[PDB]
Amino acid sequence: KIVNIGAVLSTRKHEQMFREAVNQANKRHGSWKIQLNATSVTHKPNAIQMALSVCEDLISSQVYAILVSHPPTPNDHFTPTPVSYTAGFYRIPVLGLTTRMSIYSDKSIHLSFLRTVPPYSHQSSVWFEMMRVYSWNHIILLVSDDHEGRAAQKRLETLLEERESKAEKVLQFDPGTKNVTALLMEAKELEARVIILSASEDDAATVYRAAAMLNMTGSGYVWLVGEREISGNALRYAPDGILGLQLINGKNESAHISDAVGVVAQAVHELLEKENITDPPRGCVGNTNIWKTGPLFKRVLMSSKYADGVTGRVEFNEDGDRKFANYSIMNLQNRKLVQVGIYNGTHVIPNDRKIIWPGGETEKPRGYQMSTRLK
Amino acid sequence: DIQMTQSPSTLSASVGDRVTITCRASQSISRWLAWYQQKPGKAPKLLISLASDLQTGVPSRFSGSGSGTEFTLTISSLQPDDFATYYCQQFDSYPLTFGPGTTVDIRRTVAAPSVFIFPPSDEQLKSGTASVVCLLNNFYPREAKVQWKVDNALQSGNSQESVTEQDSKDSTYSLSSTLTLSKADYEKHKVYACEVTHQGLSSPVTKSFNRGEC
Amino acid sequence: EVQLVESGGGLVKPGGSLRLSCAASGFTLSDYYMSWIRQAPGKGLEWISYISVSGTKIYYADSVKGRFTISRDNAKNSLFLEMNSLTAEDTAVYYCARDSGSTMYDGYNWFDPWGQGTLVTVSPASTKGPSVFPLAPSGTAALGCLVKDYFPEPVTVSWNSGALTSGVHTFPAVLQSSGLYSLSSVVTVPSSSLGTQTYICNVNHKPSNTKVDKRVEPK
Amino acid sequence: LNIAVMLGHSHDVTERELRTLWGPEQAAGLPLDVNVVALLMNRTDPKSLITHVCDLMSGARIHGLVFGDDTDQEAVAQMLDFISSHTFVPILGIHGGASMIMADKDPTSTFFQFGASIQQQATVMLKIMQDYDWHVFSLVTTIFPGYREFISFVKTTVDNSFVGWDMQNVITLDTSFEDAKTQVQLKKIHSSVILLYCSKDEAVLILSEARSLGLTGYDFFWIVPSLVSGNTELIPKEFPSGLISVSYDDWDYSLEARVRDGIGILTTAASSMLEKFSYIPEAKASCYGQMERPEVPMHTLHPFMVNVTWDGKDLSFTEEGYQVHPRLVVIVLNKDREWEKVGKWENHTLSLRHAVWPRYKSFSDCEPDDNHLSIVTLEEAPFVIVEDIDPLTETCVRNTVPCRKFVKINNST
Ligand SMILES: *[C@@H]1O[C@H](CO)[C@@H](O[C@@H]2O[C@H](CO)[C@@H](O)[C@H](O)[C@H]2NC(C)=O)[C@H](O)[C@H]1NC(C)=O
Ligand SMILES: *[C@@H]1O[C@H](CO)[C@@H](O[C@@H]2O[C@H](CO)[C@@H](O)[C@H](O)[C@H]2NC(C)=O)[C@H](O)[C@H]1NC(C)=O
Ligand SMILES: *[C@@H]1O[C@H](CO)[C@@H](O)[C@H](O)[C@H]1NC(C)=O
Ligand SMILES: *[C@@H]1O[C@H](CO)[C@@H](O)[C@H](O)[C@H]1NC(C)=O
Repeated sequence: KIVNIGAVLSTRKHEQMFREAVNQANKRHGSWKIQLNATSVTHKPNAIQMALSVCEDLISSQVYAILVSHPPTPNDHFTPTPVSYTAGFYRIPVLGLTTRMSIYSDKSIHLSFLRTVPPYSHQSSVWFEMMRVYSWNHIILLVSDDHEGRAAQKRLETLLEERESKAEKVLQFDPGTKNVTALLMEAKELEARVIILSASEDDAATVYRAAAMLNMTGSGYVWLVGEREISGNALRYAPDGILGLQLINGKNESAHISDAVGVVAQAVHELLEKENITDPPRGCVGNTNIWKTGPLFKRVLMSSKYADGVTGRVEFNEDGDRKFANYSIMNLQNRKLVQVGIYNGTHVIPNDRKIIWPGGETEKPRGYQMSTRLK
Repeated sequence: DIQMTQSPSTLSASVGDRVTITCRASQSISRWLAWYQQKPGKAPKLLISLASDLQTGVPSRFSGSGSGTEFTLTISSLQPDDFATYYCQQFDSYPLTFGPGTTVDIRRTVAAPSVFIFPPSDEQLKSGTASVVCLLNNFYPREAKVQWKVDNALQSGNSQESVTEQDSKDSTYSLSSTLTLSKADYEKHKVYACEVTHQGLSSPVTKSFNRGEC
Repeated sequence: EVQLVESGGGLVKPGGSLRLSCAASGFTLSDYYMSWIRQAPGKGLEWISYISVSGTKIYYADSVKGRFTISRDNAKNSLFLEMNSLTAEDTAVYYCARDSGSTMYDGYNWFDPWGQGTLVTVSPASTKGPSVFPLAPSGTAALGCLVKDYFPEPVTVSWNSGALTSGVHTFPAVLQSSGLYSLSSVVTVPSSSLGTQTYICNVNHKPSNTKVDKRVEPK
Repeated sequence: LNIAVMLGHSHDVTERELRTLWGPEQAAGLPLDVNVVALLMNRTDPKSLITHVCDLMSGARIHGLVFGDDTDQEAVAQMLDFISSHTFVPILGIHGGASMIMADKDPTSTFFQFGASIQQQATVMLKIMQDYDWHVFSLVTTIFPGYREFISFVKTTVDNSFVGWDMQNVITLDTSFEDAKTQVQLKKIHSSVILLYCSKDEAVLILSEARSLGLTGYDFFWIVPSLVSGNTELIPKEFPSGLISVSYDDWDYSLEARVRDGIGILTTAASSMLEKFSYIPEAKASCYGQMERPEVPMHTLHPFMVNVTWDGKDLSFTEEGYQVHPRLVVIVLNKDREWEKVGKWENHTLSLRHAVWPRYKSFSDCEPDDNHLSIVTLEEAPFVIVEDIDPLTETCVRNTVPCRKFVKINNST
């Protein structure tokens, strides 16, 4: 009856907060005589050291679900990749509190991965919904030659093909480049006037600097950039009038930890009440057998519903990603981020604040412009 | 709590040289550490975040390294505006604690300390208070060992020390050690020795005064 | 400009109460987390209090837990800290700084920017006149004048009405356990100049409006 | 230089050492390969794997390794990719866990596999459909996340019409085992082979449902990718005898030959790196204490491994990671329920025939196959005209019908 729940948070403070949340869930709602146990380990600097420490300190402790977060350190990785891969040899589910990378969305790579935050795919979905509600039919899609950029491009193309719509062209971008002026000139030599860009912070800063000298910040150049492009040097070099996106409660790790603990407890209760549970391996060395109840626990977690969380309705997609998240449509006004609209899911409700556009124009621009230079 | 130890407490280097500052934590804090630069009479300013990320508006000469329990701050080229006190602060767990601090000084030459001891004045004695002051002048480095000896006996817990800031012209530090004793204690003792241990002296020099002619 | 201003500091007797006001300029106060950190003279920096954006998560240092109160006014863009049961060890330079847990992840503070700071002094005494005691000597001889039991800061000490500047080592003021400051000013002069040339030290204390000059002679 | 190799069974030490001796000596090998180190282990635990690989990294400087795991766990390849990314050692995937390729390696990694991805297996299946005159097909896939790429690739190939056979109507089905699906669309679009995109258990369930429905017999066939026939010795009774699968295995190759070509590729890459600027790069000190960021002062072997030639059997690699010319044989289940190698997609990226015409094997229940007949015909002149397939666009029949023929060279033979 004794259960243990592992976790990997950012050192002592978040570990203590996770333990407090575990105790609260033990003393609230479903409260049995022997509910579960709380274990945690800090993110080690070396990925190999982190992987071996997770192995030794969690599999030997009979963990059923392990919570892992991704601290956004720019210089270092500190990614959940080693922990996810170590848990992938078995079928122990993991929860990503703030894993914003789109790599984990594919289950071919990460066999058993879950998270409570839509990495970038639902961000592209919000882009599509905003372009639909604002009547945008001319999109210049700038996509980096990386896995997350390709995934975002594929999702946007699939969403556009739903209504039999297709962008004029999708410019490719290589990370770390500095000669993107040719790509920007190609974008300028197009009928479309709105640009959707998805890149890292340094790439966003570089393309902003390149486009500043090409008169790409004038009237009619609508920008629908994402979250990574309105922070750091990207925010510093971001042209005025950017309609950026910011995820509500996506940075507050404590709320995600509490939601993950609640969902894990509910899934454990459902699994125990459903059928028998196979005991987790005593150690992570010696036994190569795959967990038989691993896929069942994954299905229970994915189908689990948590309406008492801080984000209201909490549910998982077929890829183990948060569905119907709260996105805030941010706007840049006088080099300051001004929140305008909130994305509650399949609905966009702008507030009374007026959305400004690049070039200082007050009226809403349009992507429909006739070149009148038909070659 | 988390205890951070910075060694050395003070150091001296010339302009253009590379300065290494070592920060060591009691426990493992991964990479959660920050560096601040504090001028005398001025609030500290952040330099390095996450122990490796350079802050905006900060010269590129500053660069940190290390993770876990040991951290290192490296300056590619020392400059006159870089001479200040540096604190390594961790944000691993509450409460947030700061290190003792490391001050960068100027290396010129080894200076022999000027040890002087002055007996208390009679106008001070008639006021019911007695204080013995030992003078240290022109000593490099500022680090030194000072102890009070009364009647060939160690004295502790009743000493106050004041150290001046590095001089602009000759960069000679000055340290004043004050020993507080009551009138009965001052009049019941005949020997008051001030011993100073410093790198400028091969052996400690003990100079004292005898009651009756001082 | 993103700057912070500390106001409301001063001299408070032990057991009293004081309020500090932190002014936020160049940014919106509701978009960042604030924290008060004090720096004891001759010691390191110690973080004291933390206030969240929502205003419901408040944490105090264990050393000063239950004695301080921190409040914020987002509309006024000002930060107010209430101090109670002030003691001698509470005498420190208080700084209010901006955290970074909003833009960055939770727990990331690396406090920046820092305001100019204010000085808070706790001492039972209100104002006491300085007392000057010459340092009689026992190729240069050390001569100086000792100022003891003076309050409050500052005190101007000069030799020969400012004529004698070279060799003067004015030690920083030191606060005693009785709340009375003290400092020394020693000047190095050649041994030949002793006796033949008169030495006079000008000690002036602005708060007490008292000027004391003490003769210096070899002994 | 000091390459390593690991196995799980079969050849332990002596055969591997003999092959590693014979490999470099067969040609004028510029790099001075001092020796190799061979290991053996049954279990493949992630911690045990990490410790063994780090020990091989410390001693003998690693300089690349060959993995020969025996367990059929796909996470072994993921662990190998992670290790190669975070300690900068080139690793080649061979039979076992590292054989199957389904992940997209990060650019910082130096991990390669000898398996075949979905893209190339799809091309082989489409070549099989080109053969036997199969033009109309339907897509049946599960909710498996690793098949959206398969659906996209099939759709793009359907959109490709400048060459190849005329793509007929295609319907994609992706749902659970209820709602009376499949048979809704499999009425006029399923006349020829139906493609299944499920896992082992999912494919077993789908084929059981098809057996319970009207999707079995001498009629329309089934073609499945490699992972459906993951185990060549485990054939569930639910699998129809007419099933067709494409998966390279040890029918034509062996662990000895695979490790031989792997060490040959590694030696050629090392030679190219050594002859490029100055020398062959060395590995790091160890796998611990890397406080600094994982920089790469040396040059990766990716530019030196994209084009490699070794004794006419060259095994090049693409930017993504999979080899340009995999074996990727096609196997059709037999009436006695065994996987028989009929065809080979190795000859200049072209499929084979194995001299086996599409003999209609009896399905789960035998039926009277009085529907295909047999029509012997002779080419006289005005009534029958025999022509070869035009190597242009369709490369198949346009108005005529598929035919057969024989050849004669020597009267005695
Ligand atoms: C329940 O979890 C606790 C975690 O505190 C386990 O106690 C030990 O805790 C220390 C840290 O304080 C770990 O380093 C040890 O590894 C923990 N023990 C073990 C055996 O792992 C406690 O053992 C756990 N109990 C069960 C039944 O799992
Ligand atoms: C972050 O989310 C939490 C929900 O888990 C919010 O609630 C606070 O949670 C902390 C510990 O996680 C408690 O100490 C506070 O008392 C909680 N406050 C309230 C009002 O419930 C928290 O407010 C959120 N923080 C931010 C900055 O959004
Ligand atoms: C590429 O060359 C330089 C940088 O290498 C850049 O400034 C320039 O704009 C680029 N060329 C063109 C045609 O834009
Ligand atoms: C916002 O979206 C949620 C779905 O996440 C929905 O339940 C709610 O009704 C929506 N609100 C409005 C005002 O449309």
